[PDB]
Amino acid sequence: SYYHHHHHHDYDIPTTEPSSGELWGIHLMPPRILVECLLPNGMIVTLECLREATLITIKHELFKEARKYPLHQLLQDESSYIFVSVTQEAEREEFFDETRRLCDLRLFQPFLKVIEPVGNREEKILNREIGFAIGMPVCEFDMVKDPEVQDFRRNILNVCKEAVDLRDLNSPHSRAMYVYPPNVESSPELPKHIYNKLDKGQIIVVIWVIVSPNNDKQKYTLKINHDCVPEQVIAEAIRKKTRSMLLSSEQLKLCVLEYQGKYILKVCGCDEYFLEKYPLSQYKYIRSCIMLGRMPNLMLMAKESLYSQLPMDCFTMPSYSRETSTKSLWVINSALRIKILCATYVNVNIRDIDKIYVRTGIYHGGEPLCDNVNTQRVPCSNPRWNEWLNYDIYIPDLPRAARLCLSICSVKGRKGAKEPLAWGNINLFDYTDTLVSGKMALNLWPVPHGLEDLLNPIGVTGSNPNKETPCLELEFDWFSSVVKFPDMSVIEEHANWSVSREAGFSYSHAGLSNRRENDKEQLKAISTRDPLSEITEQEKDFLWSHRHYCVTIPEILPKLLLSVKWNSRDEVAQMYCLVKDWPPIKPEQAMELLDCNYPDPMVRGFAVRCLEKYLTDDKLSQYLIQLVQVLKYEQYLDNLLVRFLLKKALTNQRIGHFFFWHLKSEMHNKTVSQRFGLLLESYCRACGMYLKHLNRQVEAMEKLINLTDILKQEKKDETQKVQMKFLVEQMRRPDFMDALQGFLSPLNPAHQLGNLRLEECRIMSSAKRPLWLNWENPDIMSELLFQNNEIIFKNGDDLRQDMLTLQIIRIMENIWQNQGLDLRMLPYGCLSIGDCVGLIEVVRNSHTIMQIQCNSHTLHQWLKDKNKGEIYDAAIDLFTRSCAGYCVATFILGIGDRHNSNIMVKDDGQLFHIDFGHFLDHPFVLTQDFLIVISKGAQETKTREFERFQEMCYKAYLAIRQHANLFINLFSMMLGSGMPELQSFDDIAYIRKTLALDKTEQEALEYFMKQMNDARHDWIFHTI
Amino acid sequence: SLQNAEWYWGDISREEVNEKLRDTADGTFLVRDASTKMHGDYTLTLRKGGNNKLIKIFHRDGKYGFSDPLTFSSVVELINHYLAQYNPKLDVKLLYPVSKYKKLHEYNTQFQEKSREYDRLYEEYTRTSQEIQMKRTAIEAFNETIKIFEEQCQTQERYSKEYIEKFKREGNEKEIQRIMHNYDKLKSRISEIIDSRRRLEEDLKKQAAEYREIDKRMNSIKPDLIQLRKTRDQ
Repeated sequence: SYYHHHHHHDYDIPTTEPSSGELWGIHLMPPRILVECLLPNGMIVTLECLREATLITIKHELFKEARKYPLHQLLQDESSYIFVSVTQEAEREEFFDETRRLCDLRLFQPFLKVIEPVGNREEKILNREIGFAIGMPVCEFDMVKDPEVQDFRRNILNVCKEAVDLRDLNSPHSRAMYVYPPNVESSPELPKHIYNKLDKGQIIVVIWVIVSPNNDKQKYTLKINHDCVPEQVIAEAIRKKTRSMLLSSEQLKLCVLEYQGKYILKVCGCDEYFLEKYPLSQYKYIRSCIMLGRMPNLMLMAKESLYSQLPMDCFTMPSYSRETSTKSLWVINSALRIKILCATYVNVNIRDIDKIYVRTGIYHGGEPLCDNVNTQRVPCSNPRWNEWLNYDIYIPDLPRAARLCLSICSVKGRKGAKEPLAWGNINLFDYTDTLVSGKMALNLWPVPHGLEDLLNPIGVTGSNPNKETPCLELEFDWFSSVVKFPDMSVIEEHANWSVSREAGFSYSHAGLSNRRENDKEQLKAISTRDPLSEITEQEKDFLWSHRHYCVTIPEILPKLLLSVKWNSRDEVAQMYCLVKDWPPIKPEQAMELLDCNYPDPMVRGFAVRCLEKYLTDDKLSQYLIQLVQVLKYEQYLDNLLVRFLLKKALTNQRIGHFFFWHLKSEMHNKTVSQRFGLLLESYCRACGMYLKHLNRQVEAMEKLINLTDILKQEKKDETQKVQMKFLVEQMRRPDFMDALQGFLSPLNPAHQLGNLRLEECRIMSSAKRPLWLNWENPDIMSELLFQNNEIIFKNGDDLRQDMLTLQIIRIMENIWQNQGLDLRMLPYGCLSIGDCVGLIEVVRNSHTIMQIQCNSHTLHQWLKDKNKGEIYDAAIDLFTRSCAGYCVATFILGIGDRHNSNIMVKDDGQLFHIDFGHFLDHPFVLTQDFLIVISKGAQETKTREFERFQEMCYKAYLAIRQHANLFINLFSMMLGSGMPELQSFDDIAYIRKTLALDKTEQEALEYFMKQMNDARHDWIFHTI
Repeated sequence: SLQNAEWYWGDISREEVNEKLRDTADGTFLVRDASTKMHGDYTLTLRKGGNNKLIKIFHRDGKYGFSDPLTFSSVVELINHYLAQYNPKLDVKLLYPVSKYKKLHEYNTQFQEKSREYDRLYEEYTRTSQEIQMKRTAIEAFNETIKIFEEQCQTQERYSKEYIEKFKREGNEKEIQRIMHNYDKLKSRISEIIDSRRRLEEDLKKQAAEYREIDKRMNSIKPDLIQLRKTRDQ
């Protein structure tokens, strides 16, 4: 994190009492190349350039050496031209910035065309930056010809204008508030066990100031009540230099007032600023300093010297800014019936004719009708059916979100005597609320690994972008006219009416419709269940009955919603109306409503409001992975949730940064490449001069991807030493020195990376070749007061699972600390940037248990080294505390693979698991080693201390259990990313077991115990 | 027949019945052991409408049923009536039951090694797809390169056709012949680029074809995989 989670065990107050490659094919161009230059005089002069050559200097050389060829008077000075070539994204590119190195242009073949700036838009054409950042040239969009895409691009700027306006509104302060959000917890209240590190109620907080034209430091130590705004913290610093024997005190009291708001505090060592009236201890730095035995070190600094470096002013609307006859849907008489025509091909071997048919189904997550295959009749060759398929549903009863799912597929039964391919999904409704009709050709997707479920309605809706694929041609009914979903006006009418119909009560032979309710409505007991609980037919109906009573308990909504007969136009209209003015619910509850059980525009629209109002920028920054994950189930490009996210992300740069990486990391992923590509564009167009930093992180990550691509693969499977020879050489090269020095850490943009420590970066020893890089912190107040910077660039392991686990642990920890007491986890930094490409933060000063050996007791002796005598007691306080957290969490999340080279111990005494990857199911930990460190040395488990350890674990387990839901939902939202451990609710079931859930509280505490004082017991492998 | 029939599975939980009922006719059923227990509760899972419906069988004092007036008491007697009566939205009866049917070392080791190759074929499959798409996008870059050099010819006939005559008379020709050399390489150079693309084209068409084969075998392993998996647990 800040200080590398290194506790100073001493602070009882009293101090004074695709793929990369530069050039197609070749991973690395030779030290020198022949680049052919095609001149406007018409002549190819072939020019010999070193690869690092800048374009300014290639131009020079080209023009010098061109006047040695014919037609040379037929020239134009030199700087009139600007190179153009073809990049390996198959596009022609004007190379306006002529600092760009030859090795850096993503050229295809070494040639450059010389032309003239026709287009004359040096400015707008430098939205080549927008394409770079996104990775995908901006204008694969300009040539799309789908009205939804072109619409989105236009309509989404409303948000960009609005957001860019909000930023400048309140001129200079809001700009800084945006570029530098306050990094702040969401409750100002301090948990009592922190209060008791400042048992006075207050904290010592050094406040440095830079004085020399070449920096000179003054201290002023200062002491103040934890809960004191920075405004006031600046004051007490004034009243300390200013204090004087000539200065009376209303003389000082005034002029404090008068200078209090002309300064600004800043965390020393990184780019974090205290720009808001927040309780000093509410800032993560501060609370984190209390927590590690640390003296806050702030930097006083004049507001006006910060505001001078904030140049984002410009936002430009881009070049792409510039009624028939309808029947209201339910006028339509008689059932839906879709015509299946013919697939063009299919990859079956034909010497195996379990023949071929199209399975189909109308759906709303789970289907709203009996679903039906067409006759097997066709024996491939020319897969054709020509048949209409009859689905039993009135067209009037089609829900808004209703869509059709189909596949081509095969199964079995054929052994003995008893009784797949490619799937595709389609929105029965336009984004314009039209119900589709006519010719539809659908390119289908490949079946994803594992899922042999025959119909896959969780896969996206859309035709396959790749048209070299089996393609199923379709026909929907066409009525007299264009058929639209009815206006919201109309629906609310029908709702009203068919409840005024309801007061025709007459017992009847049914149970769903029935409406008082006695004391035995106590089925507020169901409101309390977790969202995977499973709701019985009896219960589903009980709910639709006492629906109008439900308003008095808002949080039933998810369950009531899963009880609506989503194929009843009556019931849905009535539901629509309840959702209309439903008391809003806690953000952690609304989120659920954005998974794929709740697809209905009205419902999801509601969640987005509950978020707009209640969810704080903190909590956003936290559950962001899910929110970005969950756009994938929005039916259309332009929806409420994007307009939300995107607005937030242009409004708070710290969100922005990750909003962007989380989207960029899946750009390789074709099912989602354009929705994300589209999203990413609007964001860069509107993000101000941050794009320039992002571009630098991208520039750098590519160099990194490429370098590792040679370290495995492109031979370089030489002696470890040889490989290192290459790395060292290659880093020294000037293209690389530029690319990889002085840019913001993707793990934390507040973390400036300066120049490399070349003699500290090395290739780790894994099959995949993980580059361990060290940068200087170029902050003035860096090395004392803070740190030097280590990250792992790892190219091969898919880091998403680790990412999510580390998210969940943070949250877990977050819960245990706010409940009071107090198990310290180490949610180290992890960020997925690409197709299995990622960055991991080095937690400096940790070693694997399986290093510490090179003793069964001497793990406890290693701990009594590093921690001397008195300090030593808190190392057991720490080790014991962290072991619990990971015992409890490791158990709940179900992590096997728990061997001593996966668990690390840090010098201060802290424990923390690393390298997760493998999820839930796909016993417990407790080796003697650990069990020896708890119970300071002894061998006798029945110890005074081990008893306490049990209370922590009991208290903790149950804390998570109370907070089941958040966790069930956090996992729930994940089901649409390529992650191969979370594809079904089936998969999530694991943690529903591990937290007992189905049993009582008292029962679950008993079961966990039935898990705790168990486990018991060469060490690299295991034997006898 | 009492606490131990065809459809009584008990020992299983929500996830297992979910997959056993997969794609079956309106009426496929079994009974289960419910979550919270008063010394015992039971759950019937009926097939209707394309979905699994959970129905709670109650106890209370010592008679069974679905709702308020609990009559049929012996667990089995309740299923023996069957669902028409209790609500009309469940009109279908209980058609399909479910029921049950390292010694078997040998008839599983095929599931090990045929699945060996399906986790090896999905690989060949994934890699080829990316790899093909690369070749597709490289071809795109080729034509585009080709279109530049071609346009360089245009930029040369014009510009040198009105000088293949001016230099012809200037008293000093001879320069015009060291110009043709450049045209000779230009047209020589384009031909190479055209071949380079061609060779890639007839590498894609044969890379593409290869992919169809990797698929063909996969769709033919797939169904044989499901049968062993099912000759195993049952």
